[PDB]
Amino acid sequence: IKGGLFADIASHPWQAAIFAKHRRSPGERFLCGGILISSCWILSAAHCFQERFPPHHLTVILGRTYRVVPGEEEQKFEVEKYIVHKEFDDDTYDNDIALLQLKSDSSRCAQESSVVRTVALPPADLQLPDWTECELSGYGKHEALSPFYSERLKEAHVRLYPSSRCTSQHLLQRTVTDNMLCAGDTRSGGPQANLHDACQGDAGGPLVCLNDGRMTLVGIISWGLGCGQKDVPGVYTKVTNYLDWIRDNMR
Amino acid sequence: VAHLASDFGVRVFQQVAQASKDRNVVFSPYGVASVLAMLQLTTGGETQQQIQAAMGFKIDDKGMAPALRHLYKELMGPWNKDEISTTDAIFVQRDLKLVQGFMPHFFRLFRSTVKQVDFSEVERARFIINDWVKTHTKGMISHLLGTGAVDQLTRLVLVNALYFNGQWKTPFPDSSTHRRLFHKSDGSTVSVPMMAQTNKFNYTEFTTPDGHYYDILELPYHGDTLSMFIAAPYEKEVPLSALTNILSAQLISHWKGNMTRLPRLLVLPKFSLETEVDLRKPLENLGMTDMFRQFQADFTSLSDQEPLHVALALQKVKIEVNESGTVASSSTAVIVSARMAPEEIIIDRPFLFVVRHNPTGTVLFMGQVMEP
Repeated sequence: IKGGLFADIASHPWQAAIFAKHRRSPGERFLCGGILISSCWILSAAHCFQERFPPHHLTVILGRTYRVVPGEEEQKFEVEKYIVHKEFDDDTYDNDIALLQLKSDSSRCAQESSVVRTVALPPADLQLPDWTECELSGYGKHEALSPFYSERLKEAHVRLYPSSRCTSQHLLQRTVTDNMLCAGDTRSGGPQANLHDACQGDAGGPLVCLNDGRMTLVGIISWGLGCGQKDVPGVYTKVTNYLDWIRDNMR
Repeated sequence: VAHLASDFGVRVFQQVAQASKDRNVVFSPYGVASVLAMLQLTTGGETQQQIQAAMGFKIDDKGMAPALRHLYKELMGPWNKDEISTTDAIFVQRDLKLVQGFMPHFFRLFRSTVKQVDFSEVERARFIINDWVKTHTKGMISHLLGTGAVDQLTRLVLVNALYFNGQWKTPFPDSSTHRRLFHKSDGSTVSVPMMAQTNKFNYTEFTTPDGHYYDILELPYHGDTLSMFIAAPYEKEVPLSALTNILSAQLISHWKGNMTRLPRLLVLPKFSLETEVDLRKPLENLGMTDMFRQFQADFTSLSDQEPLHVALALQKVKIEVNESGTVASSSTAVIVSARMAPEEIIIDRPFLFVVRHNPTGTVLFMGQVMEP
């Protein structure tokens, strides 16, 4: 998360961390953000899994403020299985969405608390007013060049760019589809100018906006020409285009 | 066919490698072999049979000359954006009596000629030579210190030079180039500039027979025609000349075989290397003693009038790694793009590299990067 400020997981209780076990060494390294939408499921980005780990390599961590300190009330899961979208494009990042099912015994995996809770999926008839402000969360880098990822969860605030401003014209010649969604910081740039944006390691995390007074998942962090540039928005997966899919991939 | 020449030239590289301690070497295994094969025609009896031994073929045998020609053909170059530049040149005395029917036969195989200068008048044997190179290497190589040793009794002298610059299939954004602590072999540490890019790269992990692991990694040049292969050891105490002296043309092919295309954050140091080599010892290490000896050198196929020996033989190479030519972010290239956290791959240890002509597997360049 470029710009914004550090956070508490309790302010973003659907944020999850995804870890992948190393390949020579013992132990996991931080991979991606994730979003708890049902007790036993989490959304994330497809491209997090381009390197197709078997599930057992993956661990999900709900309810944790620091990316590497265990949280006291956190909830840690072995992945049972994961479903990358069949038509995820690994070059345009079209259809960038995945589904991780949490491995548990009892059809009841994570459970609600002051730090772990599911975020509402948007209604299909959702069209939000342009430049609506939304938030986002991540353990990712603070700036594109930072050696390390965040030591702690951050939050950010951005505004949904209108369609006309989400073509590749405004993204340095890069394919943008009806499945993608750009939000960004529409304040004046400097520098200094700490424009709120997500960064390396935030992909898979949520972009949550108010609607009906109800925090509702609108996008999934995906790509950008990051992080935090010259009125160059951050691109997201339009979650509404995938409501049937999501349904149809929980059976 | 072309693996033979490359592998020979690798052997040539090994010899210099072991002599050059922990120092920056760069070298052309093609370059060396493309002139030795030439000089092969111009030799006799055991002097020849010496260099054919080392190389493993007779340029004289069928199809063998055509091959090299046709290789050279490709290198220059409709796709080669003034990126490479070769030259191979042998010089001899102006007024001399060469055998009848040779210098034409020689043109026939190589299509070049053997260059005739006046060594007696030394001042502009030197120029002439340093400006043969100058012309054919697009000025990127001009001087050549080793020509100092040219005197008037100096009568037969051999030169090879190449200047290579990148032009990546996927260039690094200039924006993202930062200074970074490289660690040298001894222990020390230098703040070198290192370009970074988070893309998808062909990688594989290789181990030598002796439990030494390296990260092998392929960074292709535009159209995938040339690739550079970087090869750096896991932990820093591992000697390069552990790999370097089992390096081979079908070793490289072995790497591309095991490669899978994986998303990684690559961090890699810019560098610019220029090595001039005196080939005598290296070539003599391989058992090529006759050519440099006044009494024993057999050059009768071109000679007739005697003696005639190689006083001097040299290679001057220059490779440049950055992102192609001033170009820089079009902006096409950019630092992160898609926002997952990926496995880093950092190159802060000394390593080595190879540049390749993927269609033919011909090994064009080589080197140890001990320090930028």
